Amino acid sequence: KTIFVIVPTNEEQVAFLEALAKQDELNFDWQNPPTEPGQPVVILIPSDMVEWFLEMLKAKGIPFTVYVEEGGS
Amino acid sequence: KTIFVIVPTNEEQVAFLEALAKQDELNFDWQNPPTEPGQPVVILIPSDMVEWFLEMLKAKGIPFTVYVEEGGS
Repeated sequence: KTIFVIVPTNEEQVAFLEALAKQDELNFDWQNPPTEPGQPVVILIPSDMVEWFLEMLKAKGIPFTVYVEEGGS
Repeated sequence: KTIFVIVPTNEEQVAFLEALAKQDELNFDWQNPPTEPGQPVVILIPSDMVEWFLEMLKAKGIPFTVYVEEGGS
């Protein structure tokens, strides 16, 4: 599992993330919900979805930072 | 700067983490509150406070894992 810390810059991106969090089939683990622009959103992402999510965030212009376990897989 | 995914295993450890989260300390950034045993609690802290923060959790026998920045947008 990789951690993404997302910080949406506007309401469109907050809305995209709320919609996305409705999709249980992605198997994403949302640690807190999106709220407002500039409020960080923490998600634990299965390894096999990180590339999909990178490109998705990249395509939507959504700022983020990725975190991995210290000395892990 | 650095993330801890902390998982309290009894109500005593949940209560301990609730007491910390109650202190509004700058840059100790709790992303979700403690709830119940077995539920992850995620915090973002300055990386220069990792060494003492993990020793404390260890001293207390509270399971955790550390996640470090790997990159971003």
